Amino acid sequence: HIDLSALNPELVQAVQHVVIGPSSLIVHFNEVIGRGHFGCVYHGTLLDGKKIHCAVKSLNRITDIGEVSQFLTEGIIMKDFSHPNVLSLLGICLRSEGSPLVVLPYMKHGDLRNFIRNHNPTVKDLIGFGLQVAKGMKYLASKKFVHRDLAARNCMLDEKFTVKVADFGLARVMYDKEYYSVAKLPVKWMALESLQTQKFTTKSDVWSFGVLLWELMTRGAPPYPDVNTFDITVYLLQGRRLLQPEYCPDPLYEVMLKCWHPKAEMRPSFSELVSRISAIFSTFIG
Ligand SMILES: COc1cc2c(Oc3ccc(NC(=O)C4(C(=O)Nc5ccc(F)cc5)CC4)cc3F)ccnc2cc1OCCCN1CCOCC1
Repeated sequence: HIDLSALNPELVQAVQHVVIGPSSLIVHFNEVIGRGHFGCVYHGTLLDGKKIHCAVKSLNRITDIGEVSQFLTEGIIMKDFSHPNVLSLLGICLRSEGSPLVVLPYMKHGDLRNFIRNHNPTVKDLIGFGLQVAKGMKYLASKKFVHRDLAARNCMLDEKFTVKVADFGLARVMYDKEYYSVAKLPVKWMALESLQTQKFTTKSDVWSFGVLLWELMTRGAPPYPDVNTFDITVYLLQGRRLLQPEYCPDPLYEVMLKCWHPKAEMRPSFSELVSRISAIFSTFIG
């Protein structure tokens, strides 16, 4: 029962250009994919009559203008992302009654963190996943887009094992709650300057990317498990970094240390990371 007239008109216009008519979408409400504090994800079918399997993102409540606007804004930020390693938007379904729905292509293997924690990807496969993230990030950084929450939990994996960089945003699943701490920030993925200023850049996405490579090489271990969330800045400032994983090649560990350079301006670009990781990947048989 949303009132579009009370929302930002430029936002509503943007939503209308990617609109999905309520009749083209079948939402299977009994087929829940995920549940969170602010939103839920269901299986869906989008209709030449060809059926497209999709994921349908909804808000739990439609009473707050700020939450509704943020929800639509999240969907709109995605509309022009067109890259094999970035999650795309199928459209937004505005209904007469209930939450607007953000429609995403269905990702067979779910999120990358759950995938690597579950299958037996080789070390080359895991490095390949990192290279795919770096390509998706090289594309976003070229559009001057700052992610702010790069982590394996925000990367999706389709049926061809193609990694799609994404952000659950308001559809954040309840199991992910421990990784965010008081605004709720993903402190164990954040760069030192961002922990101190709460300001984000492509260079702070690079720090997060190094943490994501560590997640990959450990097959989804939680980073800094013995550090209290509010003490991470003190821990890092003692002169510490995540340790080299057993199956992490030395050149890949060196790349991680470069991603965590204390000076943001000295961290490698995503363009350099794609180049460096392509080379390391190529050394493995498969
Ligand atoms: C939780 O499980 C799943 C969630 C899925 C899904 O969820 C979302 C992901 C991202 C967004 N993002 C968004 O809503 C937004 C976004 O992504 N923006 C954005 C931001 C930055 C960027 F670079 C790109 C995109 C906020 C708009 C929204 C979603 F609803 C979308 C598609 N397929 C999914 C499949 C899932 O499991 C499949 C079943 C897996 N099983 C296999 C067998 O056993 C294991 C489990």
